[PDB]
Amino acid sequence: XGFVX
Amino acid sequence: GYSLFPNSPKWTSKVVTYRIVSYTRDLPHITVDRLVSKALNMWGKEIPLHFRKVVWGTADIMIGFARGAHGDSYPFDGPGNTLAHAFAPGTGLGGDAHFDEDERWTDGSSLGINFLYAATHQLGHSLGMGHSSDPNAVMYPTYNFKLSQDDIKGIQKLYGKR
Ligand SMILES: [Ca+2]
Ligand SMILES: [Ca+2]
Ligand SMILES: [Zn+2]
Ligand SMILES: [Zn+2]
Repeated sequence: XGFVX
Repeated sequence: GYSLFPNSPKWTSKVVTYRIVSYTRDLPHITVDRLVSKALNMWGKEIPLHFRKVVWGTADIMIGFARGAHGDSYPFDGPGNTLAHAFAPGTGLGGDAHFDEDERWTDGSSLGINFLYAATHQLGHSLGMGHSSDPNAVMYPTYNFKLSQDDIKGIQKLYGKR
């Protein structure tokens, strides 16, 4: 992969 | 061009701590340490943000290699498919950067994903960069280099210029 949480 | 994250999450202190919590058999530990430092400084030289390496406890940016499930809702998936992933700035999982141990990583001297490139991408998300529509950008969504003008414009939009 960018993730929020 | 560049993306941030919704509501522009960012580190709220001028000093951000990072720790490499777990290493890959593919590389010496000190090589992963130096390449992570190099990745952070590629972003850090553009903005009013300093990075501090710690070797114990919980740093802001927790960096490491893992196979399969590793405590977030984003388990790795063995060889191929997902290579790595990283979280927007925030407490806890925020800022953290994970690399799939079921790939091969290189310092450039062997076969593998280029770890400096990959760590610069991931650590971009760790600082609050989303993906770019600009194919020249390190933050372009797909896999010897520098930040693109788009990368620099984005990071300076979020933190201001050094
Ligand atoms: Ca964190
Ligand atoms: Ca994988
Ligand atoms: Zn990404
Ligand atoms: Zn993860």
